[PDB]
Amino acid sequence: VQLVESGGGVVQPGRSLRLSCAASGFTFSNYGMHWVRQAPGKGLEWVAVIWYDGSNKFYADSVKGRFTISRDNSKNSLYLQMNSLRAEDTAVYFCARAFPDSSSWSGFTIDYWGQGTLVTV
Amino acid sequence: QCVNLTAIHKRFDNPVLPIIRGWIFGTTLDSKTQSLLIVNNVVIKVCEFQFCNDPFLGVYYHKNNKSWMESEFRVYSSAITRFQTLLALHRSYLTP
Amino acid sequence: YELTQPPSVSTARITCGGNNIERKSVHWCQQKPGQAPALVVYDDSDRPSGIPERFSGSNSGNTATLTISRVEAGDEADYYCQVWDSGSDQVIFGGGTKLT
Ligand SMILES: *[C@@H]1O[C@H](CO[C@@H]2O[C@@H](C)[C@@H](O)[C@@H](O)[C@@H]2O)[C@@H](O[C@@H]2O[C@H](CO)[C@@H](O)[C@H](O)[C@H]2NC(C)=O)[C@H](O)[C@H]1NC(C)=O
Ligand SMILES: *[C@@H]1O[C@H](CO[C@@H]2O[C@@H](C)[C@@H](O)[C@@H](O)[C@@H]2O)[C@@H](O)[C@H](O)[C@H]1NC(C)=O
Repeated sequence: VQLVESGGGVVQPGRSLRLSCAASGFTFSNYGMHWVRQAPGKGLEWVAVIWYDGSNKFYADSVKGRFTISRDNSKNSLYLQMNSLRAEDTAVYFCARAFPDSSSWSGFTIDYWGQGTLVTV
Repeated sequence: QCVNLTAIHKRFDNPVLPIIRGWIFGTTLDSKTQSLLIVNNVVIKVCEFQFCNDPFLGVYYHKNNKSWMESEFRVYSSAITRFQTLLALHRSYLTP
Repeated sequence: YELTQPPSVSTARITCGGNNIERKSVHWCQQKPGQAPALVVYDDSDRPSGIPERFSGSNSGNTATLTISRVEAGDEADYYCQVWDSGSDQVIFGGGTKLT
């Protein structure tokens, strides 16, 4: 089980950036996926989760309406489209494999993390 | 608080008509009209409800405790010609 | 919903406070400097394969705890407390507790 992020880099405020994550070692289409970001000197902040079938997309309050999470099961890949980036969005972005949360109907925790890619705005 | 699901034929199809907890009755079934919500656990309300496309009550065992069942009221985001049934759905009823 | 946990801890015990946190499942992940986080504990006290029996925990009342017995220098990492908030469908993370 491995996850590889790419598509990071340096952008200016107001411009967009698309990130992607390649999944292998497991059946991608059977698991939900998360994006999590970590600003330098800060703790982990959750960005979004997508269900294995791509039917349900949930976002953190701070990115809702700007970021879009999507998956392509055929290509075993996860995408995150970030529009209208701001200086506050500077962080290392990770993709991760979801794991069922026993205290919720369809809640998730995070099992496998990728190495992450740095995005500077 | 809405979740896309589209009785359990795994395929799910629970259409609006002209294991079961209740029913939704109304017209447009959205915030523009008063709708009637009946749910057993009975709670009966008439409000300016904004219903989900796939309204249901999620059912799970709290931390896998078979003696302690809990549910998520995934019916509407806010608070008669058409109606639909509100089902009690275990996550395992929808997954492969 | 938010979690509250101390900046650092010198058996090491990392506390994670919340509002009736007992009703929520608490999960813990360990992040070493220069490395991605990894799951250590899930569903309060369960461990994934590869995690030493030294890692245990509990969840009661308004607090949850990650307990690490026989603490090693190799455990000097940032441990994060997280839950799923079914009220808003978000993953909630705490500040993160560093071990020394
Ligand atoms: C629930 O689904 C709606 C509708 O999305 C469509 O059906 C889905 C099953 C999937 O096939 C989507 O790709 C389809 O577009 C979601 O509402 C849409 O949200 C997107 C933003 O992600 C927006 O651009 C569309 O205009 C919205 N469409 C409508 C009719 O509102 C809704 O967000 C989904 N709910 C969750 C939690 O994911
Ligand atoms: C499983 O649940 C049992 C029942 O708990 C009580 O009833 C449930 C419905 C809730 O209202 C709860 O707050 C009540 O305390 C417990 O007695 C039992 O110890 C639990 N077992 C485990 C392993 O959690």
